[PDB]
Amino acid sequence: MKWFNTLSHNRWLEQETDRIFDFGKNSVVPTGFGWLGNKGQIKEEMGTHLWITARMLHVYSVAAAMGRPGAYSLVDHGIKAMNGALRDKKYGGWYACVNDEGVVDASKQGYQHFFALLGAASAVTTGHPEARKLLDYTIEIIEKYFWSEEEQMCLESWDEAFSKTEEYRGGNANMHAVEAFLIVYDVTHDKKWLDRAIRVASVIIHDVARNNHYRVNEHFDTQWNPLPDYNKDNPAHRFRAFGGTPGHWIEWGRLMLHIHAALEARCEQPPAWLLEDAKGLFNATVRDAWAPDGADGIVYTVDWEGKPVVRERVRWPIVEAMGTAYALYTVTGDRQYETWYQTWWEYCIKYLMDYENGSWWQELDADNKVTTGKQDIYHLLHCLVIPRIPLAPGMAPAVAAGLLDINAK
Amino acid sequence: MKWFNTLSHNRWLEQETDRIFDFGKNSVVPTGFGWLGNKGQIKEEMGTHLWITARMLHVYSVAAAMGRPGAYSLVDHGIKAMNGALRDKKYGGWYACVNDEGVVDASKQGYQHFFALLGAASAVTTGHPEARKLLDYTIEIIEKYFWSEEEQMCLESWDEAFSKTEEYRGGNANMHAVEAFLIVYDVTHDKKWLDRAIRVASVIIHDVARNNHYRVNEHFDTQWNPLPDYNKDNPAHRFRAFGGTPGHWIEWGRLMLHIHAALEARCEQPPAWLLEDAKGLFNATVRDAWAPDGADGIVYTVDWEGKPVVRERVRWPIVEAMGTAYALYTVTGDRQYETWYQTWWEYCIKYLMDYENGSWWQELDADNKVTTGKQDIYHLLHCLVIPRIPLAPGMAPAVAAGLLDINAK
Amino acid sequence: MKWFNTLSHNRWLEQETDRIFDFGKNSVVPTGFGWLGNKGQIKEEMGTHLWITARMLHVYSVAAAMGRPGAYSLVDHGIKAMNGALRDKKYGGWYACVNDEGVVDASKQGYQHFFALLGAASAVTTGHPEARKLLDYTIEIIEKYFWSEEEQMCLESWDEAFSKTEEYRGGNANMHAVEAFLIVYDVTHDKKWLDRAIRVASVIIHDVARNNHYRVNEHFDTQWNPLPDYNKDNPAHRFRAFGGTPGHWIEWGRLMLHIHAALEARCEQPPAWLLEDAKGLFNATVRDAWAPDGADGIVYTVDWEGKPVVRERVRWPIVEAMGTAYALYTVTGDRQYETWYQTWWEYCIKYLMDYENGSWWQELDADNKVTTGKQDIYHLLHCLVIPRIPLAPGMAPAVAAGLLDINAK
Amino acid sequence: MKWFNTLSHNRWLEQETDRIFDFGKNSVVPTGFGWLGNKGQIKEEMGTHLWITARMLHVYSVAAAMGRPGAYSLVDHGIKAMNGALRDKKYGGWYACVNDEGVVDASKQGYQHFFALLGAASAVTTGHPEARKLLDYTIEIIEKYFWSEEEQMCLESWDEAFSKTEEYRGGNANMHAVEAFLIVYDVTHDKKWLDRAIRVASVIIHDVARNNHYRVNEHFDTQWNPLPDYNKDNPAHRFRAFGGTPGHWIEWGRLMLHIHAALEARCEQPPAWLLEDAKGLFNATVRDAWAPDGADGIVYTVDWEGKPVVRERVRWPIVEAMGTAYALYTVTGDRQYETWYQTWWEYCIKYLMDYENGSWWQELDADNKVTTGKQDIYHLLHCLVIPRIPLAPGMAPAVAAGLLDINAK
Amino acid sequence: MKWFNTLSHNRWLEQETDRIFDFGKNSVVPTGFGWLGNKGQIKEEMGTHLWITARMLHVYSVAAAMGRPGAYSLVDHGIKAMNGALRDKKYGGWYACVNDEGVVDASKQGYQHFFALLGAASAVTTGHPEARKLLDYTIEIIEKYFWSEEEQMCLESWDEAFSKTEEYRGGNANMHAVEAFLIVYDVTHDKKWLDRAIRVASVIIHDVARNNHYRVNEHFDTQWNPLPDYNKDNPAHRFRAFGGTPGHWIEWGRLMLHIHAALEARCEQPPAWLLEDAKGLFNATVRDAWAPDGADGIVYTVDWEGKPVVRERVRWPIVEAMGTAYALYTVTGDRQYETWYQTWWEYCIKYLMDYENGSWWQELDADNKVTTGKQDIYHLLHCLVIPRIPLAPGMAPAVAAGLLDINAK
Repeated sequence: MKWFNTLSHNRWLEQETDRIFDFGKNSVVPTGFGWLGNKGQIKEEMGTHLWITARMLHVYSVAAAMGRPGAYSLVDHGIKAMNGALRDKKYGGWYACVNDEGVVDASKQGYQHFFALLGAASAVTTGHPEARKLLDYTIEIIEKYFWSEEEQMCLESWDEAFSKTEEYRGGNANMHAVEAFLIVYDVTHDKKWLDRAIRVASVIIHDVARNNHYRVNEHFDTQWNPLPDYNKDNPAHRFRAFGGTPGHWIEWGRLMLHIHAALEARCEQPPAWLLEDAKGLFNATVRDAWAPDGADGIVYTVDWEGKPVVRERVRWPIVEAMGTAYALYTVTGDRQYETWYQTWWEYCIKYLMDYENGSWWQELDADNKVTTGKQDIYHLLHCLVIPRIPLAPGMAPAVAAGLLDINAK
Repeated sequence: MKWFNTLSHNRWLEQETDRIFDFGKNSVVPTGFGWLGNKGQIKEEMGTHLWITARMLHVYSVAAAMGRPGAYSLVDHGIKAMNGALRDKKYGGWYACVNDEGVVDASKQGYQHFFALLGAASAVTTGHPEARKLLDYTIEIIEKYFWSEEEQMCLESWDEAFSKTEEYRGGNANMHAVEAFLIVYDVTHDKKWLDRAIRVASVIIHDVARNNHYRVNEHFDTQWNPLPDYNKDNPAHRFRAFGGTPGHWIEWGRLMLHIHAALEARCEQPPAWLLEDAKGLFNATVRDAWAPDGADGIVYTVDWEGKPVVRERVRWPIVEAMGTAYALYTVTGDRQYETWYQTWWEYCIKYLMDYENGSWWQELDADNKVTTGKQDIYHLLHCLVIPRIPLAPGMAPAVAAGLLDINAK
Repeated sequence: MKWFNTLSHNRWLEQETDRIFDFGKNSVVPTGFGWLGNKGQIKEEMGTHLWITARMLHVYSVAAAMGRPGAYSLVDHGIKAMNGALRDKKYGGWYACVNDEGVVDASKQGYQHFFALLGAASAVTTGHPEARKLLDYTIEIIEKYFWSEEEQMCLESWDEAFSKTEEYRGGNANMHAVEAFLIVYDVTHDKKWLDRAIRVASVIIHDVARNNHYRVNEHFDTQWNPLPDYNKDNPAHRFRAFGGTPGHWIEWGRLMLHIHAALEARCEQPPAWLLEDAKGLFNATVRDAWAPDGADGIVYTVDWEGKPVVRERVRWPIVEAMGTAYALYTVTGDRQYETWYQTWWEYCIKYLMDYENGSWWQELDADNKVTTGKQDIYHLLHCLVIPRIPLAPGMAPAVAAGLLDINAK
Repeated sequence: MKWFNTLSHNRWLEQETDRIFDFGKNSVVPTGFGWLGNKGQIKEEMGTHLWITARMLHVYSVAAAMGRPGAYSLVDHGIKAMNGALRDKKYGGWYACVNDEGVVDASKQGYQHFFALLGAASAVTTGHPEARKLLDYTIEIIEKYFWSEEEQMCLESWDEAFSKTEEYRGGNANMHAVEAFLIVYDVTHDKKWLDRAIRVASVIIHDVARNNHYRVNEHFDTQWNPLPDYNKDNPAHRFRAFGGTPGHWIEWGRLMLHIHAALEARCEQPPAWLLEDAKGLFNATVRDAWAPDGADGIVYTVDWEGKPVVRERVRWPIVEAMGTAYALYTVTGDRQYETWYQTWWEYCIKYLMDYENGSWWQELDADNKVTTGKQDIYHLLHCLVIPRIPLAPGMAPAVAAGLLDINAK
Repeated sequence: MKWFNTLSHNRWLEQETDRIFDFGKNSVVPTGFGWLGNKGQIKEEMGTHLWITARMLHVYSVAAAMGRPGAYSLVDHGIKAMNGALRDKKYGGWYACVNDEGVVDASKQGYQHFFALLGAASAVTTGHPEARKLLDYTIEIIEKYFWSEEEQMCLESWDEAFSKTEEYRGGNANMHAVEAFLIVYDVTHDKKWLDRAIRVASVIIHDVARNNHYRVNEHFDTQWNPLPDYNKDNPAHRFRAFGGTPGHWIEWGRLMLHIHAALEARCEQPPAWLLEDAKGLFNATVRDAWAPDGADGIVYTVDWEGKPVVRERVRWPIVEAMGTAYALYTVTGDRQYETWYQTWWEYCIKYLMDYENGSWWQELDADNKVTTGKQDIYHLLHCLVIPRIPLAPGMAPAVAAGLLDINAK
């Protein structure tokens, strides 16, 4: 079967993309974007998280570019939210969480700020009068507290008043910085942002993952020395879980291809290691996490031997795997990648998609049974929109440039 | 943010267009098309109006051209209805309104007869075997009692037996004559109809509106002298309301652009005043009618000072403003026209579109809150289909010639 | 074997079209366009014919629309000539022939005035600021001296002062009137021009030719009674040759299809006889004129039993046949017409095309051997340009409309 | 640098193709196609060769499908030639060579009969009424004398009377049989022709060449035992030269991909070795024959250690190399193949193309200097037309199915 | 009459482009590219100029991206030249002129070094392995001797040893710097190059020309004080001619739009003055230099009152006018820019194109008659290639990105 670049498949994707945009509409709250439950209803107690608000701003910037009435207004709501109670106008940056009664979590977290940077860069492709203003501010905050000058890497987090940064370095914060850097690069054509992106990846993927059977090490100390046994005493705990999470490996793979595509787009040969490492990460993910325990699906975490630790099938990992499959196919033409893409779509519609209550299920059993909400729709664009556009420039910029389906027939 | 000429946006417009065709299918009644309420149910006390019946015939001629099974049948039903109880087999033309018991209103109104002309001209593009026959007849009636020889303008109304014509001349009847003449021109290529169209436009818009800050004067006496104070002592009355109706100003602009496009299509440099006046009318509309009273939306009427009189936001004015925004953009390429188009679509999906009960709401108060049917869908094609085809030839002809999305990517 | 609607074949045609445009550029003389000899050199002795000048005006309006620089400058030269020496400043119309000295032939030829009409209408598609004026002026004298209001047919010729019209009616003058009318109709949309075309064809073809085995009777008396034995005394004499000339039969066919397309372009069902008779004329042409004397080629004239009279293979007859073959194919879809088109192209490049001295040969003996200049290129566009555009609107209008290769893949 | 699938490069190719089609038009003689010299003149002493006549039949079948007037005529001339003098009315098959005086060479050569098969199969795509007949007749002769049912391979040659077949087997005869089998299969869909191509390829390439460092072994004995030292005492002594000729290795590669594409075209996964070996043959060609003696170019002959024997640069070897580079690129997506294609195109216009005297030079010395006709143009289509069409169906079938430039933008 | 974005017109441009590419192929010499004469022969006495070699390297990078074999070989020759004789191995940079015996002119001219930067940057789009190397090296020399860090403008020239810069500042050097910066920026995305372009243009155009009736002031002293009376004593002297040079005015306009396009390509709204000033420079060009002395054409120099000084008609000024006309049309949509483009194309084919001896004439007298070689083809790509691609990225980059005819139908 041939799906990639076929107008028939892409139309199915767009139709699913609309069902997804619709689901996100209800997250709208005075202070930003709320946390949606299993039936698309707001879960008041969760409040307004910075990362969710940043992601929604990003998601609706893409919907606005696709010509959907109402999306721009959500982009506008997101920009107002990023200029409201979420912003710490005394110390700078944004609180991790707030609600209609005040600040819930005042910490300043890197990954959530890089998501703010992404939302800002994507919002800019809509042409919204305040977008460029939000991005400029975000860049200042990022270059002041999250992009280490001496380390040339991303910091993890700080206390509310930016008095002390956490003595830890993580891969997820750096990966999403890579992600946001790509779009910032697209809306400024200032190579500094792409340089940082490749720098971060060379350190975490090219120097460490590559020497670890492509199993990405997530935890590091202040000197950026790996801490492989981090949380080994409690491997089941999900926060900064022990070992590697295949979901991130495969994400890192697509992002490097985006970097790969950007260099070529400006007639600059990409270092061969971008594609080599993307291939290895995809391979590592399939090797250790795909249907390794007697059932299909991608497990959540694996140890340093490649053996599954957290066997739950969280939604985003397989969603990202499809995005990467598409990315590798686009670069290599190797049809094996499309086979995986399709194999995973089969899985997704059979166990994840929820037409009854809306959107997709968030987490499943090791037997793929729904487990005892659905606060994200951001990852879904990576398997719904990404396979419809080129790897360069980034998604929002690509859809805004009108590159949707340009390679399909 | 680009929407115009993008297949992604146009796919959205078509999906909305189908939801609209669906909504109107219930209007079907023995004698023609009924009056649909807020839930899409027929309000039988309203009976069968000539204007509504004529409009539906027009709408479904476009639906048939778009390849929707069933549309042709409604077209067939319309043609037969225009040949039945609605037609005055004794004096000629059509009764303004009828029902099962008989004639509800026997007056012969110009604007409604011109819609009859539009409906017939649009039916002709479906190829229906009785369409040409219906057009020829409508033309006889029009050239006999509604297009004045000595005036070279259109009459307003006559009593049932055509013994006495009303001693009044209105812009609305003449505006729809222009609208109708354009399509008649497209299906006969007899310049006479385009000559008449530009003629009434030079009189009502180029000569009077143009020197009245582009605020169109609607009421005139038998000598075509404007009656600016018509209904001044009752500014609120809807029928022949005092002052100007921005919704009509904006309509006249698009129609004049259709004329402009018609002249270019046949290698004839269009008189520059067509574009100039279209710009002025559009500008006058945003100037006085858009968000003038502390809230968004296009007010209904304004005085000769540009001050709002009737502040309710009726659905069709902003709908037409969008069609015109498309027309001006298409001719001038000025992106500002697109921004207005988007501003208005954002407003429409937020306060006008009714996904719950169907179609769009009909009227909102000055605060954009619904007030209390939905008897029309004809205006909606001007913001759903028009943005997908060139300005020449007319809508039905263009869709029938297969020009849908001809310029999109 | 497929050629029609194939980009590859069409590219070949365009490339040959350019070779043809080039050749004609050398005919430029102060008073208009000269008579090119067998090597593209001007034959001063021939002077400046009205028909040659008007044809070139038409030819370069097409080249101009094709984006070839210099073409518009020739169009300009043509409009100045039509306003200079060739134009009778005392009686109106144009002298049949002139030169740097004075008027060589002062008679007012009907067919040359219709070529004047065609030339002006084609010039109008270029947008030249003086073309619309020349057309308007040409229409006046045409409706004044060549389009008989009482006959509803075209006259043959007048003396210089327009005091006496010839007591003769010919098919050639009327056919070119139809050719010119189509285009005039395309740039004005005055129904009458098409009605007139329809009327002329219905008399000369549907009434006479049809009842004459589809062999067109060329000569008539003032009351349109056919003179079948006109010049029977000198069958060889070419000026108003005896019998019928297949070349004209096939042209008529294509012109009726252009009328056919015109009618459908405005959503009108064309009377059946147009296609019927087109097919009849094409069948007769191949039946009596193709390879009827031991060698390939289309003979010049035939007697009323279909037997060849003047056997020389002149250039324009087979050129036209190819054009009509395309027209019939476009309407019927019958692949046999394409086989003929291909059969005739092979004959042409083998016997008519002259890459050596330029352009195409003008005439060959019954053995297809060259004999004795090359004063025309107008006909060549009917096998070179026509096959790349739809039948409606006319050639010049259709190319200026951007329809070149619209149906080719 | 991107060339493949770009309309700009393909336009250059077509324009160069036409120059080649033109050069070959002069080879026409009463008995078929003659031998053209360094200036496109016929070298009558060479007579009418079977292989030359068949190739031209094949070539102009492609030109005819490309819409070039005159091509079909040559195709017709070719078919009549295959039914004329060249055909042995007594014993069947075709003489190796004839001229106006009689049979110059009455031997029945295999490779020449396979070119006959090819020429007929390509002719079939033009739809010439006599083409199918010639193909069936050619098939009978092939299955009766050249396709060994017991050997499941192709014979080399027979005496005029088909009494004794040469006790020798060669790679070239079998390669061209594979070439012709591809097209015969495309116009018959008789599975056996493709099964035979695969069979032949699996022996000569997968069984032999593969175990010989991918250097094709050309000479075999009656039982197919390789004769590596065949004519080793007669090195440069042309006609069955000693060692391997890279040009052929590279042709085998392309033909195997054609087989590969054919299998996929009917939803059948092709044997892995087809592609693997094609890559192997390409590698060996560049490894041994490309720029191996101090200058650029592909040497004609090499020994079993990869050392150049005959160092002259013949034209076709590098031309085929370009065709295979494209083939390998279309299948693998590896840009390295396009780079080679480009470096070879650079070599060609610099040393082989002869715009001065026409077409391309035939052979150059080891310093790339012209030596001393131009009897062929058939090979050229492999670097001029092949890069514009997919690998399946074959060339002629593909151009006739209208696939020219289908994958280019 | 429309030509812009029509495949037919663009095919005519490409075909003429090839004629120009061919003419320059003979300028090849050992040390680079030579001076071509009125017959395309090398004027060996002129030697090998840096600017010429730099331009050619740039021109063939474009031809190479267009799929023309041979082009890449010239790009390679160009790069080896920039690394050979022309390069001053002792002091760095490149001599203004050399020949096979040695250095003819050891001076280091600014505008020529900026052409070096251009050629190098365009060379990078081919992917030539040594192109990036050349660009980097060129950037070093530019940032060290020609881009004043202190002035934020470009220097004019230095002595062979880079020990003293000329106490003069000029517009031409800084303009070609802007031209080169656009492309360097396209193949690096180092914001500074576009910022420098903006900077340079804001000084020379927005501050000076804008306040000088949009007449560009060429000459400045060391502190950038305008020297409007420079060479006023000998107005006819060609070197640093007195007054303004319209040709340059119009080039500046186009370059500013390339900047406009770049800014938008990265979702950034460009300063309004870029387009405002482009319109201004274009208007002034037409106002003062087009047909101001009794004959059509663009004069070479004009004084501070707009009166013509040097009336000779040089080739490049009008060539750039056509290029800018296209640019303004692409951004404004104003059809009047297309009329000028067409008006200028008619002039060109009539008086400048030389089909007889090749390429175009270099200069004409005030009556448009040829005077007295043809050492350039670089300017011609601006009226032949530019109108076939968007304004961003630059020409070499855009063609290599495969955007040729992207907007044409």
